[PDB]
Amino acid sequence: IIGGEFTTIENQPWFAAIYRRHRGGSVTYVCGGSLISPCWVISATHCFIDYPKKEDYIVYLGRSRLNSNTQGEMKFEVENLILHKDYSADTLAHHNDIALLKIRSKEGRCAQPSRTIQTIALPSMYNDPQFGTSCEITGFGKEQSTDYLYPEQLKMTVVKLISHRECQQPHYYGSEVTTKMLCAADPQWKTDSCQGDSGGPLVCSLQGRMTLTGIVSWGRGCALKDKPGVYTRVSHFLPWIRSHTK
Repeated sequence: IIGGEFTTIENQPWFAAIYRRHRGGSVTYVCGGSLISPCWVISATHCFIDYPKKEDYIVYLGRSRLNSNTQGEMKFEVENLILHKDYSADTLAHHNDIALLKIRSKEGRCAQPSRTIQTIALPSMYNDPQFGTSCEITGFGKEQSTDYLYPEQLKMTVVKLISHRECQQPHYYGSEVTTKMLCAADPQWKTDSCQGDSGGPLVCSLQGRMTLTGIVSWGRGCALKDKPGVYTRVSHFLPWIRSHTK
């Protein structure tokens, strides 16, 4: 997250921190995700496509920090890693950048709600906030494009939803952006998602309910003028989510 503010997991208790274990056994951060039901985390396919094997991954819930443990955190293996069969990648503009991880602990259990672990509601079909609405994004991604390290402390920021018509302008993203994607950015371009934020939540309050409107997907650099963050438009994938979570 470029700009924005530090946070703890209490302020985004559905945030899932996804890591991968290497041959060698080193564990490194991969991507963010969101808990949509006790057994299911939603994320982005591009996070996983290079390494599509479920044994490779570990999911934490209730975790506020990247490389240290948070009190009360839960650790999960990935029982099933479901990638969207219509995924594709452009130079960068991934289509259908959505993935599902069925989580279960070593003791064969799913998530147990607590002060630090909660689910996020899905939107109703094709029901998004109007353009200009302020929404929030959360992640452990870079704080500056030039950074080598990821922040040790979770971050969040606010971005405003951009209309498809605005985002499809050639000086924005042209044909790279589809109606199944959502653009969001700061009016000053001063804050944004960045590398390592992929798969994480874009959350909007829609009719008084906190809602998983988007999933961090792609962008041309970070916090650059005319170059918004791009998000998988969750309200366009409900049948896919519903079939695959059974």
